Amino acid sequence: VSVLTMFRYAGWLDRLYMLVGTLAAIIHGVALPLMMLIFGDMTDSFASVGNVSKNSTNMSEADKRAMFAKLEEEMTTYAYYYTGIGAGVLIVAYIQVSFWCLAAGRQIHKIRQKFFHAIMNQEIGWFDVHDVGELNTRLTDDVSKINEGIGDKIGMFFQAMATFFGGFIIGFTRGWKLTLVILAISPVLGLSAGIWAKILSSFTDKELHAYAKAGAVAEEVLAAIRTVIAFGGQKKELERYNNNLEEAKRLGIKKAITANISMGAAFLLIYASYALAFWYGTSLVISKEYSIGQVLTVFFSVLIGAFSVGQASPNIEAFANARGAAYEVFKIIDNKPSIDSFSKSGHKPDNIQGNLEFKNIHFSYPSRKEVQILKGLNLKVKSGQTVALVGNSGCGKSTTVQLMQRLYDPLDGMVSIDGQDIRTINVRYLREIIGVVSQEPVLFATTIAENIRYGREDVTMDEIEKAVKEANAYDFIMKLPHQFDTLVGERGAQLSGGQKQRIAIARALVRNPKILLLDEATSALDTESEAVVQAALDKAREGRTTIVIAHRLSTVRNADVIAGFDGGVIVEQGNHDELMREKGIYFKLVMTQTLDEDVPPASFWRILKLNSTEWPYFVVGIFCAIINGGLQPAFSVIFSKVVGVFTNGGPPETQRQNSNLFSLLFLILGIISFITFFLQGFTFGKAGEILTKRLRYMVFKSMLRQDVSWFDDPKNTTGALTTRLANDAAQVKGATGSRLAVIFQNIANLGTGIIISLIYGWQLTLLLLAIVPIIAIAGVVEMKMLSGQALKDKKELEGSGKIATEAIENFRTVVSLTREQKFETMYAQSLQIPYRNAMKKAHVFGITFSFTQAMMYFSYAACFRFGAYLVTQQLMTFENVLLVFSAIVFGAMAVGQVSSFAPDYAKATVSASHIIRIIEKTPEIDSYSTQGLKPNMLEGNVQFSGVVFNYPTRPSIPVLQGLSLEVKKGQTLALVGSSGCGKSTVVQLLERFYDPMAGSVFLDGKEIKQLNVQWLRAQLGIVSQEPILFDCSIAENIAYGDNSRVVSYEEIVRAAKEANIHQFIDSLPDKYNTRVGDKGTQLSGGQKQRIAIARALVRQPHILLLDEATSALDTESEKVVQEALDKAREGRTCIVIAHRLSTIQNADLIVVIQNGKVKEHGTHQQLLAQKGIYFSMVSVQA
Repeated sequence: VSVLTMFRYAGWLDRLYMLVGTLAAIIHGVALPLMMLIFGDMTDSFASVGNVSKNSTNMSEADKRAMFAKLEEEMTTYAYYYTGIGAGVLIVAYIQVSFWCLAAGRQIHKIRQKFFHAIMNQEIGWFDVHDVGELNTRLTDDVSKINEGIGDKIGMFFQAMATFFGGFIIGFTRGWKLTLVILAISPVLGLSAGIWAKILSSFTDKELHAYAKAGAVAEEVLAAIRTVIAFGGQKKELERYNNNLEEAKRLGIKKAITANISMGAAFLLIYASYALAFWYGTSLVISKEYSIGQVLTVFFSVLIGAFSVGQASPNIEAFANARGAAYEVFKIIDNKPSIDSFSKSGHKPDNIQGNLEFKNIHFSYPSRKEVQILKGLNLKVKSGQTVALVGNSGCGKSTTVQLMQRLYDPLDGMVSIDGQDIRTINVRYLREIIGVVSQEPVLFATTIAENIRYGREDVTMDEIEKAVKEANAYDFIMKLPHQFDTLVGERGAQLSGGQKQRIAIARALVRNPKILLLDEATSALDTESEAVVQAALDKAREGRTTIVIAHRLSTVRNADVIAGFDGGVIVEQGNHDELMREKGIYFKLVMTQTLDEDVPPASFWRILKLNSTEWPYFVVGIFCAIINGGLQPAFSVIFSKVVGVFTNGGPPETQRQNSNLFSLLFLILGIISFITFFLQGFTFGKAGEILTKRLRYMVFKSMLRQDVSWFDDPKNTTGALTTRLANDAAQVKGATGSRLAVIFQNIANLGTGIIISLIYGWQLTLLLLAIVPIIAIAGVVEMKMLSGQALKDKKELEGSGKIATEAIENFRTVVSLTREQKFETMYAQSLQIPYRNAMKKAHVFGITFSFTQAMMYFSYAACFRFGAYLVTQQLMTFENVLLVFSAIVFGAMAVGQVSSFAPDYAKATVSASHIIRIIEKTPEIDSYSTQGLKPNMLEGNVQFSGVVFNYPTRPSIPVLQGLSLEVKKGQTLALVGSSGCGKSTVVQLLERFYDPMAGSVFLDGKEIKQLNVQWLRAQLGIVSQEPILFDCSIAENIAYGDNSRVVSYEEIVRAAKEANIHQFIDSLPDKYNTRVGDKGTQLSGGQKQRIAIARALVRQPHILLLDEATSALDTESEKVVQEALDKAREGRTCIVIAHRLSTIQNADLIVVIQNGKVKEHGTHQQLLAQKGIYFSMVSVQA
């Protein structure tokens, strides 16, 4: 029902070809086991031939007769085999792909045209509800899924089952025993894969839990970067960040350890079962003689038949996820629930006029529970007149204008256009008789001529001319270049808003409506253009019956009748003078109103260079990958020898050889493969593991040892920094992971395959590699064209989608309604191009897959053809033919693994490129010397002379210009300024966060410019507005080690004693040992600040700095901190920039700073004697 038929709906001839393609899909899937049925038949005769060939040791020429005859007979069969299947698989392939396009093409185009139509046909509803953009976003993403759902995936789906159901048919008929054995190994292989999901999901969350700590430390620190710098607590965060990484790495290796155990064991159970299938498969031959090895190989193919089921599930998942998502929204997608608007029939008034009538209308907006904005209404406006409505709290008048256009059916009552109800008449016609001017105009992106043409489809520029000329819009447009053909670029913001609205009036003027609706058209506009547009409105009035709502009473003066609402409740009606006479609601208002990243530059091999530099030793891991590499072909070699000697060899000795090779297939793989895979995994695993440490180490420290506009004023963000730490280290981990993987398969194929390739007849080698690279490139060139079409497809619908998205985001198109079909008209022409392109890719995708399978039969052809014929012609052998199959599985593991790790090499390379350029850094200030920290430098007399400053934004109009100050030791230097900066900046420059553009600053008289960065920050009293508390023990919070300073219990006691935070310290559990409770969630600012104060006097700075410390606070908290602050200072130099001028009254030197320029400076009463900026500051303080 709703699930399937509509998903597939219509398509009369489409449905017919849909089955033809389906039909063609079956015989395609059927062909593959039939192709493998052939493999047994050729095996059978060749085996019978081999049995007599080893059986000779007497006659020779006899072996030259019959054995070659059968082979020649087989050569006769060979030709009809690849061809019979090849011509078959070629044709039906091109057919099954036409399903992917031709069926999908007409369906989607049918879906698109109705969907795009039904949306505009829902009318009011989208404004009533949902997302109106996020909605039309996902929905168009959903229709994209349909192409994946109704495409050849289904054709592929039937193909798989044909190999599945059709595959097992042949198996069971030719025996029921091997099936069961194969049926027995299915859950076991599913069991091992079950270990995987448990391991992956569990180990991911652990690592996530581990790096979360590393992430959390990086989280607050990078936010607290300004805090840590001043106090120089970097090296502690340094050590911790290494500690969390140490744990995150150990969970990493165990994941790798266990993973390799699973992946290793997973393949064991495959090869063991694979061996077990043969051992019981062989036993039915030697002592039994039922199978000649036909089905034995064929039952293996049933596993290949079983893998198609594994290939089937995604296609089902592709269909189902397409089905479910589409049909549920399909109910919304299609039809026209409508039934308040529609498009059609109804009554056409020819009366060419109508007195507007509103009668007892009770209405509510579709917000449901929201109260009725309008409860009852009575308004009747005579023809030719102009009625004015007004209000206060908002809307309720706007409702009356909205209902008149029948945009909302009233709950009770009726609105009568002319004498008749509005609900009888055709809506399309109604909209045309109603012009509407909204307060905020909108212009579609087109010429001004076209935006008017959107008002009425059939029109000529003469009417366009007369329209604007009467609307006085004909001035700015002429001066404007391109004239009427002038486009409106980048949506609607180009020109003056007043001109925009004026055009909208001209648009409504072409409409020549018999009703005119003005909603606050004059509102939200400059005073000058208002009078201009008003005149246009005035010239748009007097000729047409109208109703106007705005908040400008100047325009209401000339109205014939005014009606009060104030919330939508009707009260007064009549002429202006009559209203003012009442001195009512009207009169009352009148007098009252009188995050992305990744710059382009790449690595270019510097990766492995820096990697090996950071990778101290690992030659055992890769060498282990090599011995495992050459291990793979041995399997392909052993099995080749098994059936090889089984095919060519006599009845004697058959048991031992098969027995000997069977065990060999086990121990060479099962014993060794598990070892080497786990052996390498422990190596390259820990390799990537420790790389994750050193990198993130050498990054975060390279990040912390540099600030300088990467931190102070970056265009970046906290998330952007953390993101860098995550992806980069994770990617390069895969980069190295891709290295060993390739080298592993490299020797596995190139190295060993060649050795095997070398023992061929040298033509067989060439002929084989005349296939594999060609089919590889053929598979590659397909991938390019595939994405090439996919991208080109996305671009075409993009332009169509944008102009589509343009329409739905603009809901005002429905008030004119002229463009309803007109918009869908352009979309049709817009959608017409991908349609032909869909037809175009039908042929393109059709030929690609066809050619892909065309190389398949050609491969098996040349394999057995040349394996027969000339080789059959002279010295036909059991070898070199199965070695071809060996070279194939090497060609299969090459493309599969290499192309898989190809994009892994990509994102890593890019991510590595970022992390490399970042780690180069620009260390700037770390240690050096620059000064000797003289014993006479304690003092604290701070000099400022001719200091100018700007934070690193060049044309930012620097806040400091021509600034000079001075402060004596042991006294408070007060500071006060307007807002923002120059307050804060002064304190910042003393931290030497940024060296000023010009001038100099001195502390003992020594040059800060030439002073050591560290020691300058060794004595500082910095206290911010809202102090950031690191999550840790408050005791460890109270004491932040400046350099060597150990946590001192007796000291932090004095800290608490002075900071008056000892109150909380006295009581409460754990006392000093109390954690902040998840980012200090249990404490308020006053408490936090006391601790910050305690942090300051621990260091015992000779210089204290208070940046708006008491700015956020209240009541006793303000006084108790001030008590601490006052007691914190007066022993040493301090600078307070605080905005509290009531508590500044005790200060030694108060300084008035005007935007970089100190205006007045001196003691309070002295400045108080003066007048200027400062006295005003106190005057405004009240």
